[PDB]
Amino acid sequence: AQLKGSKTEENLKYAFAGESQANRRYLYFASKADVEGQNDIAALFRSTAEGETGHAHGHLEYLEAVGDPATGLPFGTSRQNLQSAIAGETHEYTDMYPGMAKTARDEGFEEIANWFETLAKAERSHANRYTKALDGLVD
Amino acid sequence: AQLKGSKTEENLKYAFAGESQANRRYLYFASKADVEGQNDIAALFRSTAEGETGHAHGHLEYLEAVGDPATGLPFGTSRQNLQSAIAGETHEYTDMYPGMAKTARDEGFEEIANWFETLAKAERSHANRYTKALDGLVD
Ligand SMILES: [Fe+3]
Ligand SMILES: [Fe+3]
Ligand SMILES: [Fe+3]
Ligand SMILES: [Fe+3]
Repeated sequence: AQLKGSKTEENLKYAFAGESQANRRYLYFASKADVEGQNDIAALFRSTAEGETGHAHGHLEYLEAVGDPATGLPFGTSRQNLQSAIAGETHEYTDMYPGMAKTARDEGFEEIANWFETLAKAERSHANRYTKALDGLVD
Repeated sequence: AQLKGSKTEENLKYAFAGESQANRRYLYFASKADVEGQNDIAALFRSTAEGETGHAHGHLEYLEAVGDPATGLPFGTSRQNLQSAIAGETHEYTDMYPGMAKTARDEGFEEIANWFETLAKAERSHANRYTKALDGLVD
């Protein structure tokens, strides 16, 4: 059985997305506990978040055989990782965030539209900086 | 204009998932660069990952108006955050990971199936620990 094209590949991608979101959510929850003074709860959310990091890393290790869950491109070496990062960032600043900004404007969410435009600009900066790093990579 | 039910709500949920995965991916790429000896590349992946943390944070702040992207439940206070964490974890250990392990075993991925069962047990641990924290919460 080959993993590529299987239902298990799809489950690995979905589980990777869920573990990734769980780490971000739990760190957000930790910050809210911090401000409240619930320092024991904050520490618990932070420790659980590290568990989700280990889970996500494991899912990615299996995905190395089929490709980056964000781009479909190969990953592993620093050259491949930079190539995939550039591809994904380029999609985000040429397509994803500008399109979301337009929709938010159209629906009347002007501040959220401005947020999406800020992020389009930020991802363009990330893409350009990775491209410079790839140009200088000695491997 | 109300965010709930809009295309912009869906876009924020999708962007939150993507930024969360970008941080996890970039930290994975940094760990590969670490081992290779590409320390400048590793530092760049880690710095960019902190950018993605800021983006995911901001997406979550807008989603507070409509609910946790993983559960639909309200979030903000420690009591709300713990209830949402418990709900998400309970689904992972009762439904998601056991179902993924079965599909993996059927398709002949025995190691991946065992991985999914390890994570079902881990998420049950997380769920029970959050339940005990919520029972002791003094707010
Ligand atoms: Fe997990
Ligand atoms: Fe970026
Ligand atoms: Fe970002
Ligand atoms: Fe968990």
